[PDB]
Amino acid sequence: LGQIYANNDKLSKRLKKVWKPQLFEREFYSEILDKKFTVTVTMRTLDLIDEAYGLDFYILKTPKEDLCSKFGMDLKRGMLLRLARQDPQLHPEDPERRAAIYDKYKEFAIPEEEAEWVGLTLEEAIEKQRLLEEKDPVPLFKIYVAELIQQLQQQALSE
Amino acid sequence: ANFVSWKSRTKYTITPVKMRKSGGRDHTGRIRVHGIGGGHKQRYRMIDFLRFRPEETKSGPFEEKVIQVRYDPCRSADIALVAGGSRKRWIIATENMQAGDTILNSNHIGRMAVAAREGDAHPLGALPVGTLINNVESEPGRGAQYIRAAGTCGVLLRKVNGTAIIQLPSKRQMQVLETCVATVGRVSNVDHNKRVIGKAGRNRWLGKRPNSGRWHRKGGWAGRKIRPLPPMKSYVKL
RNA sequence: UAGGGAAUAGUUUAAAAAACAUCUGACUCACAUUCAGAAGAUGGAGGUUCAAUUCCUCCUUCCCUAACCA
RNA sequence: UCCUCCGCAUAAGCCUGCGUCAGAUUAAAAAACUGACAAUUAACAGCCCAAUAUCUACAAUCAACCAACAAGUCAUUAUUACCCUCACUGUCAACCCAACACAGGCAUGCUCAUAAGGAAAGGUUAAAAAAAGUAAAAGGAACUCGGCAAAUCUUACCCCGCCUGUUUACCAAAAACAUCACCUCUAGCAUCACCAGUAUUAGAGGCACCGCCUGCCCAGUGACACAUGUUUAACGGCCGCGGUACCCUAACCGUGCAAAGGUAGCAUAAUCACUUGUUCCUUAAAUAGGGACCUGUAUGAAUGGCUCCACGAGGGUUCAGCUGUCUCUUACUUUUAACCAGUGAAAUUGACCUGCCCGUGAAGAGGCGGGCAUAACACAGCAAGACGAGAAGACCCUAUGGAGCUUUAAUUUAUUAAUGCAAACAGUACCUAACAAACCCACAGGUCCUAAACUACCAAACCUGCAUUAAAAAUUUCGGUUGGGGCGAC
RNA sequence: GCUAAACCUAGCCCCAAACCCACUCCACCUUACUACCAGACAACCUUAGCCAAACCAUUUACCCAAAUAAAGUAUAGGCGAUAGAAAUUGAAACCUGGCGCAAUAGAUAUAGUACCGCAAGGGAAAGAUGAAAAAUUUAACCAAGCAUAAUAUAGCAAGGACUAACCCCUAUACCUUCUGCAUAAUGAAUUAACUAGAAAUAACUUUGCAAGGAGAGCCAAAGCUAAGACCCCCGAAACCAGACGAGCUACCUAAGAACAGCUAAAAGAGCACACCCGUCUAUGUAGCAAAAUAGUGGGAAGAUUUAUAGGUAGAGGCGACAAACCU
Ligand SMILES: C[NH+](C)c1cc(NC(=O)CNC(C)(C)C)c(O)c2c1C[C@H]1C[C@H]3[C@H]([NH+](C)C)C(O)=C(C(N)=O)C(=O)[C@@]3(O)C(O)=C1C2=O
Ligand SMILES: [K+]
Ligand SMILES: [K+]
Ligand SMILES: [K+]
Ligand SMILES: [K+]
Ligand SMILES: [K+]
Ligand SMILES: [K+]
Ligand SMILES: [K+]
Ligand SMILES: [K+]
Ligand SMILES: [K+]
Ligand SMILES: [K+]
Ligand SMILES: [Mg+2]
Ligand SMILES: [Mg+2]
Ligand SMILES: [Mg+2]
Ligand SMILES: [Mg+2]
Ligand SMILES: [Mg+2]
Ligand SMILES: [Mg+2]
Ligand SMILES: [Mg+2]
Ligand SMILES: [Mg+2]
Ligand SMILES: [Mg+2]
Ligand SMILES: [Mg+2]
Ligand SMILES: [Mg+2]
Ligand SMILES: [Mg+2]
Ligand SMILES: [Mg+2]
Ligand SMILES: [Mg+2]
Ligand SMILES: [Mg+2]
Ligand SMILES: [Mg+2]
Ligand SMILES: [Mg+2]
Ligand SMILES: [Mg+2]
Ligand SMILES: [Mg+2]
Ligand SMILES: [Mg+2]
Ligand SMILES: [Mg+2]
Ligand SMILES: [Mg+2]
Ligand SMILES: [Mg+2]
Ligand SMILES: [Mg+2]
Ligand SMILES: [Mg+2]
Ligand SMILES: [Mg+2]
Ligand SMILES: [Mg+2]
Ligand SMILES: [Mg+2]
Ligand SMILES: [Mg+2]
Ligand SMILES: [Mg+2]
Ligand SMILES: [Mg+2]
Ligand SMILES: [Mg+2]
Ligand SMILES: [Mg+2]
Ligand SMILES: [Mg+2]
Ligand SMILES: [Mg+2]
Ligand SMILES: [Mg+2]
Ligand SMILES: [Mg+2]
Ligand SMILES: [Mg+2]
Ligand SMILES: [Mg+2]
Ligand SMILES: [Mg+2]
Ligand SMILES: [Mg+2]
Repeated sequence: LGQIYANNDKLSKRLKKVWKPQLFEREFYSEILDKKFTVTVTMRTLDLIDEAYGLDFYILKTPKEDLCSKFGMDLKRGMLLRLARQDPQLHPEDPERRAAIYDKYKEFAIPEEEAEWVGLTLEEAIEKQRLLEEKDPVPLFKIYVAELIQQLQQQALSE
Repeated sequence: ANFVSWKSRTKYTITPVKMRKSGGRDHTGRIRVHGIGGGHKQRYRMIDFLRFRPEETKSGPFEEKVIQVRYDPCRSADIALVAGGSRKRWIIATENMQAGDTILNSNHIGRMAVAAREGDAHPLGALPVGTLINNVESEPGRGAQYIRAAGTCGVLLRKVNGTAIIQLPSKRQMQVLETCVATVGRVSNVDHNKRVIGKAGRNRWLGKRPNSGRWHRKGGWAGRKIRPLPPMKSYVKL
């Protein structure tokens, strides 16, 4: 979203101008996820995926601010979780092939704890955090029956 | 704002359905077409424009009896209630269609053309060249969109290469596949264009609002323009 | 009242020609047409310019437009 | 005694807003004021339905007979599911929208005439002027811009518009707009307008029923075709200069110019140089009106021309009558008025102890000069002055002040459409010079001054980026001088 | 002597410091504040313009993360108006204070209430004894306006006077605006309160230090540091952005309602009520009324009139074009 001077002359009228990218619908296969995706892309994305030697490399290498898509960051979290877990759901019947994929991408492996939070928006993260912390309250009946026993137990040992 | 099209019913009936006026507004509530508004209330009678529509468990040519020919507020032509088997439907009446007639709905094309009786529906390939036809479709099974107004007809001009050339009421030629169905004869109410509105108020009865009083100076578009007939429109794919 | 334009053979148009009118002849019984000859004007006055049909300035003359707001 | 619009209900609105008691004191004068306490009770009304499929051509009008078009408000069945029974809310009033206890606005039913609902006069006097009425001698439009208003209850016509209709709420109702009719333009088609339509259609416009017509012009400008072009019921336009029958005029003559040279009609007026033309009607008298003629600075054909029925709160002319319009006013009634009592506004106002005449003066003095007049103060009238009041003149000019509108004003194409190109993506390629010199098989046949290189449309109606042309718009300005400005001139 | 007058609190202002705010039982996104049914609707997207440039058309400062300094320098710009860095440099922690207001001030605030507006929105006014009111009996005197107490030839209202108020003589209000105003040019009933000159450059004056000055930076060929001293108020028609508006009115949608009698009978026919409209006259003109009343009118089965709910929204709508109507 910008402006332009008509006929590239500052003394002419200043006009609003929007340059939009040329978008193509193409399909892409993920080795780690063993899935085909129909993604809207630019010609640039296709040039970047080539320079990365594939979609898995492109998603795994490119950082958040250069992917510029929540979908790319979900693909990353997805790929990263299979690598962190060595997930056997990838080609369940081909352990040899499955290990060739995971070795190919061994550079990007991170702990599963960290991979779960990769790409989450702040609002997603809080919901993830709120759900992890969602626990039913403990009835005070159980809490006091523990204090009583421990209170009776300590009294017995002393004498 | 909250405009909802009346054309919401999904099953064919012959019961006249209530329709809602638009006033020439679109769904935004804004005037889209000027000069529409008011008029007598009307009910819509669903016209079946697919003449060769065999019943659910039936197939092939079939006949129908004309039960009634009556007035239609929603179009300039007349409509005929026909009954065949266990089904009734509204169709466009032809010039001389009357109660008690029997009409033929056929999809058969033979080496020899049939004798074209008014009110019968045949594929274009089955008709003699020069027959007067109405209620034409552009693709086989699409349903009649052409030659539907009162007193109208087209002419079968040629039958070449499994296609039929016809002349539209506007005199422009139109090419379709020979399996397209048409009805023989002219649409009913042949004297419809001789009607005299008579007084301004009768145009209000028909749902027309008066023209703007604003004066417009005529521009280059005005004045007689003698241009050739457009080239034949083809709906055939090679 | 105030601005603009225009005055070319008798006529009407050109840029000093043309068609008429006129004059002379031929053709005709005669006339007309036609044919062949001939003459015929740059509004007047005032300039300049190497040279004034496009240029003056004025007069004389005819036209055109404008003459509005309270 | 008088009035009667009314009134009573429902709806909507409003929300305790003339019940009681106790207070104060009741109201544009003398409780609807304050505080307490009461109060409208459901049958009327509101608040409603288990599912899925399926059904539903035949108006209404006393619905019969007839006759219509603008073609219409009222309907199920099948099979499952289904024991449970009167909750909740409105219910008052002298009421609401109009700043008000406002002559306004306000839907339906019923009565209207009333069974219901109300009081025009605070008391007096009975001047002007003013308002609203009634009556009026003789005359009867002499009034006046006009018969406005009144009275009476008429005739004939002219213009314009055909007609009913529509409009500037709050200065214009009209001749303006629409309109039946006629014609021009665009469009071959569906699932949100047009339209559940389909060229006898549907959109954009002109003009204005009907009758008689609607002439000529495509050069220019626009549209369309963009191959010579087509198109006026598109924008528009539709000739001169000389001469010839006494004059007038020119059937006629000469020459020139244009795309065509204004045709048919019509013309002393919604139209008007002279002009109040001229003539015939009309009056005693006509710058009026009618009929004609003259003929058009600048009449004229769907920017419609010319007639004509009917119609009009349109503009104009008129017979008869009618009358206070007038000659020429008068009389009476009510209102207002004036006086008494109650209540009690507004604009306005430098201060005022606020005369006249002449003169003067920022050019029209109560106020200055010179004269003249002159105890003081209420009330009623009047409208000559106070350049009276009201609204920082709507005229006119000025302001490098606005704004609306229109364009061939300048700037621009963001947007929109079309087009090209590039991007994306089909998806496969050998297709235009034979000429027999003793050498040539009984045939599908060798050579000489000719036996060659040899991508097809870039690969769709999309989307992006670039240009290009349009349409629609947007932003901004509209110099000065000037014996006011404009115009002219500078 | 009335009406009045007077008051000192309520609170408020600017800083500092410190990082605030929940259910309170029941109700509340449907017509909010409404115990209790089959759904799926979902957020993001450059401000513009006034104004300055004495028009206007490119352009015209707007905290963006340390005071100072570099520097109004580099640079940008119808190279105009104006705009304008960076490198580099690197001062300071002690909340409870005030040469702030004191009822027309200070918050709009006693309250976002009353009141006004359909809505968005706009938006007030005011109190005052005393230790005790379970002491109601103790003070003056003060604006305009009045009252006590109208008035006596003559004149900007006074002045000079005078024994004497007046009589005599002299004397053309004021402000603004103008060549020039008693002007019959502007404004002003009057009282009270409120209500309008803000700062650089250079210079000057008065100190300090002085070839130096200055508490880094900046100036210096008597400079340099410091100080003093200086440039108003109210007013358009507009322009743009985002909201709110169709309970009026224009047009439309859904579904209603009304239209007596008489004539004629095909009905946008006639007469004529209810009803709708508004031709003409008079009245009224701060009205009864921010468009009415009386009479007279036009239409009144229709392109009629009208109740209800809904729709279209300002670069817009709507329009039988009147540039109509859109509270
Ligand atoms: C002053 N002249 C130019 C003139 C003026 C007017 N009218 C006006 O100027 C009106 N002006 C207003 C609009 C009122 C401001 C005019 O109205 C006229 C005329 C011209 C005459 C010429 C007449 C002439 N004859 C008959 C004396 C004549 O020969 C012709 C002719 N065409 O050749 C006429 O038509 C003539 O009769 C005529 O009509 C004239 C005007 O109408
Ligand atoms: K009228
Ligand atoms: K006349
Ligand atoms: K005459
Ligand atoms: K009329
Ligand atoms: K007077
Ligand atoms: K003068
Ligand atoms: K300006
Ligand atoms: K004066
Ligand atoms: K003056
Ligand atoms: K004045
Ligand atoms: Mg039309
Ligand atoms: Mg029109
Ligand atoms: Mg007279
Ligand atoms: Mg007279
Ligand atoms: Mg009258
Ligand atoms: Mg006309
Ligand atoms: Mg009006
Ligand atoms: Mg009206
Ligand atoms: Mg007005
Ligand atoms: Mg009127
Ligand atoms: Mg008209
Ligand atoms: Mg006609
Ligand atoms: Mg014509
Ligand atoms: Mg003629
Ligand atoms: Mg006449
Ligand atoms: Mg004239
Ligand atoms: Mg004339
Ligand atoms: Mg003309
Ligand atoms: Mg025309
Ligand atoms: Mg008629
Ligand atoms: Mg009428
Ligand atoms: Mg008349
Ligand atoms: Mg008479
Ligand atoms: Mg006067
Ligand atoms: Mg005055
Ligand atoms: Mg003024
Ligand atoms: Mg300006
Ligand atoms: Mg401006
Ligand atoms: Mg200029
Ligand atoms: Mg000037
Ligand atoms: Mg002048
Ligand atoms: Mg000029
Ligand atoms: Mg002056
Ligand atoms: Mg004065
Ligand atoms: Mg003045
Ligand atoms: Mg005054
Ligand atoms: Mg601007
Ligand atoms: Mg009538
Ligand atoms: Mg209307
Ligand atoms: Mg108009
Ligand atoms: Mg106008």
